[PDB]
Amino acid sequence: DLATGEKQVLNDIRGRYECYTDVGPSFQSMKQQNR
Amino acid sequence: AEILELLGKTPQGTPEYQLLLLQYFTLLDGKGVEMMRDYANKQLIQMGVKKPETPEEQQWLVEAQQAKQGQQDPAMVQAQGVLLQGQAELAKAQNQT
Amino acid sequence: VKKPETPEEQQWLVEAQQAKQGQQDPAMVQAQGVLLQGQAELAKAQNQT
Repeated sequence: DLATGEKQVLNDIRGRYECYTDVGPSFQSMKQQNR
Repeated sequence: AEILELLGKTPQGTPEYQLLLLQYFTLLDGKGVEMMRDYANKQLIQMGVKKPETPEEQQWLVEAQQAKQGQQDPAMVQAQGVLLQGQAELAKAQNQT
Repeated sequence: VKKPETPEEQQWLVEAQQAKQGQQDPAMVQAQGVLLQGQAELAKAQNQT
């Protein structure tokens, strides 16, 4: 399913910055973003 | 951006639709854009362009293509019909003998 | 497209799809017709013998 359970406190992968920073309008919810 | 640059100046026939499909490829996030991207790549590869990235794009795509080419090849029988037209002549040979 | 979330989306949907593909496959008989065209030739063989 590609989603990891990761059962413990404070665990992750250091590869999380692959996302690059950008900005957009003010949107009230993800439902309303995609809408 | 350049996709949009060439969009709208393009004839509403096929070229607008291939560039359009290229837009359907480029999408960001959310289940809707992911599935529209899915059928996007689907038609791209089915039309002989995408050159798949091949994660699932064989079973859901390449195999569907091969199935439709198999549908494009019933026609041994269509090539049979013209022989029945041919050997009705051999019935005229039945008249001969 | 949807790739169902599948709570009820099999019985009310997937099964309806399977029903319409089953409707898409009557055509063994359509492939029969062209053989009757074929073996009328075998009636011409009846003329032969």
